Order: sequence, then structure tokens, then C-alpha cells
Amino acid sequence: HMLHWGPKYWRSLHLYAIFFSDAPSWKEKYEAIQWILNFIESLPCTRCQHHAFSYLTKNPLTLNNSEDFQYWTFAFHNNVNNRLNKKIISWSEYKNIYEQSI
Amino acid sequence: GSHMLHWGPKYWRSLHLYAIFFSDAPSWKEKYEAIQWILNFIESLPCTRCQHHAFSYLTKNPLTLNNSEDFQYWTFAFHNNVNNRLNKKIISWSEYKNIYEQSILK
Ligand SMILES: Cc1cc2nc3c(=O)[nH]c(=O)nc-3n(C[C@H](O)[C@H](O)[C@H](O)COP(=O)(O)OP(=O)(O)OC[C@H]3O[C@@H](n4cnc5c(N)ncnc54)[C@H](O)[C@@H]3O)c2cc1C
Ligand SMILES: Cc1cc2nc3c(=O)[nH]c(=O)nc-3n(C[C@H](O)[C@H](O)[C@H](O)COP(=O)(O)OP(=O)(O)OC[C@H]3O[C@@H](n4cnc5c(N)ncnc54)[C@H](O)[C@@H]3O)c2cc1C
Repeated sequence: HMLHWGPKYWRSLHLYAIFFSDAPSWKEKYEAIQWILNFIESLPCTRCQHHAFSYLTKNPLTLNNSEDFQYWTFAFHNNVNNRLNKKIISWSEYKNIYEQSI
Repeated sequence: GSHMLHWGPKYWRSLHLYAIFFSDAPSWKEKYEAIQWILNFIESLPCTRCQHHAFSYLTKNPLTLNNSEDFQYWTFAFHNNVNNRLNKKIISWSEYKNIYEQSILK
């Protein structure tokens, strides 16, 4: 199930951070954190939503600018990778993967 | 044991008073801080099951932070949702106002 949908929700998350302002106002930061909660609510997976929340409360969003936000999603994604014993990618590989979007 | 019959009231009081002292003309910054505070409030709950229910409720019921009364109602409704899940009494809005009247200096 999530084998198919996981990659799509991840792309939705990473692109969101990518299209986030580099000079955000508090209104944008507020809409960003609400978007994240909404993103978590969308995940069609019980265990995923539970882990996602524990991560979020323990690791506050970093929204001073776009790449700050990107980094945050990158670390979150790698934390899940680590838990599922998947490859933990480097920052340079992250940038290559999303180079066209960035 | 979680001993929620003792700790439960303490947490509800912290939640309702936070909404009560929230500004009537909050800035976007205060709204942002309110959301982080709610997330930290849920994390502090002394029971796993309590955290999951609260988390589930939050994502399905976005915080209403236009002003203090709106935030107060959000906490009030959330509190009644837990009352219902525990088959406890569902108090009325006016009863809520009587209960916290001495702090609602609006
Ligand atoms: C928020 C969220 C939480 C999830 N939680 C769980 C869970 O707890 N348990 C469970 O079984 N499944 C979970 N999933 C699913 C899981 O993370 C995968 O999406 C899935 O199992 C399919 O694996 P995958 O190999 O295609 O890679 P991903 O779906 O992990 O792969 C996405 C693709 O993104 C890239 N990528 C890899 N690492 C990163 C990174 N750090 N930053 C940016 N891009 C990266 C690569 O190009 C890769 O092919 C979750 C999905 C989301 C979106
Ligand atoms: C987020 C959260 C989740 C919880 N989840 C669980 C759980 O999953 N399982 C479990 O066993 N316990 C749980 N508890 C505990 C539980 O809600 C009670 O606190 C507890 O059972 C004690 O009940 P009580 O009768 O003293 O009244 P509480 O519900 O503790 O009462 C606080 C008091 O506030 C008033 N009040 C009642 N309803 C409302 C309202 N809607 N708005 C404002 N005030 C009201 C009355 O003065 C009342 O005596 C949770 C607590 C919190 C804070």
C-alpha cells in the first residue's frame, strides 16, 4: 500500500518546502505548520501518522527560509529511512534528486 | 499507572487557561506559538493512548485561533470529545463560562 503512495506523499512534502519563501512572514510560517499537520492527517497509514507526530513534537519545524525547511524534511525523511533500514542519503544526493525543482 | 483521575484535571486546566489568556487580536506569531504549545501540551500527557487520541483529534479539527473565545471553544469542544469517549458528562458552553468566569476578564 504505502510502497506506492509513500513516494508520492514524500514528494509532496519536499516540494512544499522547496516552494516555501526565503523571507517568510509569520503568516507563511503559520500556514506551513498547519500544512504539515494536514499532511500528516492525509497519510493513509496508522503507524506512519503516529511516528510522524512524535517526530514533529520532538523536532520543531525550522522555517527561517526554504532550505531550512528543506533540510527539516530531509532529516525527517532520513529518520524514517533509518527506521525502515533504508538507505540514509547524503545532503549532496538530496540536492541532485531535487536539483531541477530547487 | 497513569493515574489520570488526579493528573487529568491539571492538564485540562492548563489547556483552558492558555486559551483564556490568548490575545483577542493575536499576531500571526502568537498563533504560530499557540500551535507549537498545543503540540508540546500533547507530548507532555502522561499516557500514550491519551497522546494518540489528542493527536488524532487535532489533525481532524484544526485549531481555531482568530481570538481567545475561538481558541477557548476549541479546547472546550476537545474536552467534551474526551468526556464523550469516557462516557462522562458533556457540559454546556454556558456552564464552561460559569466554571472559568473568574479568569475570563476578556
Ligand atoms: C511522512 C511519511 C511517513 C512514513 N512512515 C512510514 C512508517 O512509519 N512505516 C512504514 O512502513 N512506512 C512509512 N512510510 C513509507 C516509506 O517512508 C516509503 O515511502 C515506502 O516504504 C516506499 O519506500 P521507497 O523505497 O520507495 O522510498 P521513499 O518512498 O522512502 O523514496 C522516496 C524517493 O525519495 C528519495 N529520498 C530518499 N531518502 C530521502 C530523503 N531523506 N530526502 C529527500 N528524498 C529522499 C529517493 O529518490 C527515493 O526513491 C511513510 C511515508 C511518509 C510520506
Ligand atoms: C488531552 C487529554 C486527553 C486525555 N485522555 C484520556 C484517556 O484517553 N483516557 C482516560 O482514562 N483519561 C484521559 N484523560 C483524562 C480525563 O479527561 C479526565 O481528566 C479524568 O478522567 C478525570 O475526570 P474529571 O471527572 O475530574 O474531570 P476532567 O474532565 O478532569 O475535569 C476538569 C473539570 O473541568 C470542567 N469541565 C468538564 N468538561 C469540560 C469542558 N468541555 N470544557 C472545559 N471544562 C470542562 C469541570 O469543572 C471539571 O470537573 C485526558 C486528559 C487530557 C488533558
